[PDB]
Amino acid sequence: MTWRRFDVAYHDPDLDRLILAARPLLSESPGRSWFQRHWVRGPHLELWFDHPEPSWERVREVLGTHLRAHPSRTRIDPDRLLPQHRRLALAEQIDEPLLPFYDDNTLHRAVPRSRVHVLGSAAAEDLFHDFHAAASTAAFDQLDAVVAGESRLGLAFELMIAAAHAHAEGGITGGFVSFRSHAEAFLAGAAGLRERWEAEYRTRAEALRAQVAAVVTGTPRGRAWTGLLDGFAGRGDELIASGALTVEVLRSPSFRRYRLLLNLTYLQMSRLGVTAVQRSLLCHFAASAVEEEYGVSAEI
Repeated sequence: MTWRRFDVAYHDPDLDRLILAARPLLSESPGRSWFQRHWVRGPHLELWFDHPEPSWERVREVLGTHLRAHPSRTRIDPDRLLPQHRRLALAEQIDEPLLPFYDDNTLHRAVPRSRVHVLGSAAAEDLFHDFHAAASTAAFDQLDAVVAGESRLGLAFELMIAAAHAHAEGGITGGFVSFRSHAEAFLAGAAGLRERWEAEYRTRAEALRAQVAAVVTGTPRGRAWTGLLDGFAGRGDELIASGALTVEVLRSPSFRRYRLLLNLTYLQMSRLGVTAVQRSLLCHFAASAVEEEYGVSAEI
C-alpha cells in the first residue's frame, strides 16, 4: 500500500504526552495508522498512515497546538550526533537524508522508508505494518498508565515475560534463554556494568521473581499482549516457512516464531520509551529472576 509519514521533531526523550496528544489522529479515521520513535534527523515521533485522512492540515492542527503549549526544551548537538548517525544508518540499512537535523518542535512531511531489504518481502513488511497498527493502539493505553503513575519499566517487563511464557516452546523456562543472550550481547564483555546489573537484580530479587510468577500465572495486561501476538503467530509461521520473512534449535519453526514475537515485543518496548540499555537491563533481570524462581540455568 501507499503510506504517508509525518515526523514530529521533539528532542526531549519524554514523548508520552506528545504521543497521547496524537491519539485522535491515529484513532479517528479509516486505514492503518501507527507510530514509532526514531532518530534520523534527530529525535522525533513518526506517524504513519495508509489512508488519506487525517490530512496534513488536520495533523498540523492537532499537533501544532500541542507543540505551542508544551514544547520540548531539551537541547541536542547535531555535530556530536551526526557521526553516530552515519554509523547507525549503515548498521540499520537506512538510505535517507541524515541532515539537516529538524528544528525542535516542528512538523515535517517525510518519505516513507521501505524495510523490504531487511524483512525479506513486501508480505513481511505488511505483517510488520499490521503489527505496528495494532500495537500502536495498545501503546496509547499503556502510556496512559504511565502518565497516571505506573511503571514504564514494569509494564515492559510484563510484556516480555508474557511473551515468553505464551509463545516460547516450553514457556518461560524455555524462552528466558533469549533474555540472557540479549543482555550478554549488549554488555559485550563489560564486567563492571554486569556487576552493577547483578547488584541491582539482587536488591530486587524477590520483587522480580514475584512479578515473573504473577505474569506466568496470568494478568489481564499479559493476556492482552499475548492475545495481540497470537494474531501474528500464524502469519509469521507462514512467511517464515515460505522464506518471505527473513530469519535472524535454529532450524525449529517454534524457535523462529518465538524470535519474531519477542522482537515484536522489543519494538513495543521502544514505542513505550524503553531505551536499548534499559531493555537489556530488563533482559538481565528477567533471566536472573527466572533462574532463581524455577531453579534453572541459561546449563540449558
